[PDB]
Amino acid sequence: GDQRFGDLVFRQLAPNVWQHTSYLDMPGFGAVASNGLIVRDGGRVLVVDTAWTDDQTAQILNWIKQEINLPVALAVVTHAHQDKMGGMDALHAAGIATYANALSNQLAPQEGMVAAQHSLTFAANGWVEPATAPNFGPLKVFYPGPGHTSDNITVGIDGTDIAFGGCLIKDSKAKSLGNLGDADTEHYAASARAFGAAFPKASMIVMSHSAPDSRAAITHTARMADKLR
Ligand SMILES: O=c1cc(CP(=O)(O)O)c2cc3c(cc2o1)OCO3
Ligand SMILES: [Zn+2]
Ligand SMILES: [Zn+2]
Repeated sequence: GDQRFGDLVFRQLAPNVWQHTSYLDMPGFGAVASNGLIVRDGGRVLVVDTAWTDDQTAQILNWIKQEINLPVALAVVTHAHQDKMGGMDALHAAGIATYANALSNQLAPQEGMVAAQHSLTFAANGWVEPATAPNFGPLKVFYPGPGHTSDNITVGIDGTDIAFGGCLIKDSKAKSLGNLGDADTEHYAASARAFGAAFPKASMIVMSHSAPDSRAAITHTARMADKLR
């Protein structure tokens, strides 16, 4: 059940979880879809990733207003590329508290991104330091190691079977690992496996550029990344 809302697509994944999808014409690659998440936690809404642009991200907020009609308490963005952070200004214009890996905020200006307002830091084992992610409700934030980028982070949704790999994970039939321009090729495979081990009960793996898949997306992405070293 895809719902077309202007130029964006929304798909319900669970009673309190929806996937948002936006598109950007990349010259040389066609119109590239990017996915994020919208989660209702009681009387508030939590967002994972912006759309590619401010205008598209404002449209996500419009869809939330019409379809959920609860305040958006926070957004967390999963690395400093345009598909995930390109709409930061729209979140700030709306008064929404924003969070990203400290490293994503450090990298944002040179990537042409606007930094989030708050920085997440991570324990040695990858789990977010909880003091830096206050009021995250069911969102469980995990840094799996460098992969698609050095700053990529991932998010599980407690109380569901869903985990979000962002651009780290590709679907079980993907031919390649996509844009490796900022990737850590040596560590990618281990980081993909660490994501899987952090969320062992997640049977629905959501990712940036493909429809949700089974855990075969993780095993396949890791096996593909094995070839990178
Ligand atoms: O420089 C880039 C950056 C991105 C965004 P990201 O996905 O790496 O976060 C990008 C995305 C694409 C692509 C090429 C790309 O080139 O082709 C299919 O999707
Ligand atoms: Zn990226
Ligand atoms: Zn991507």
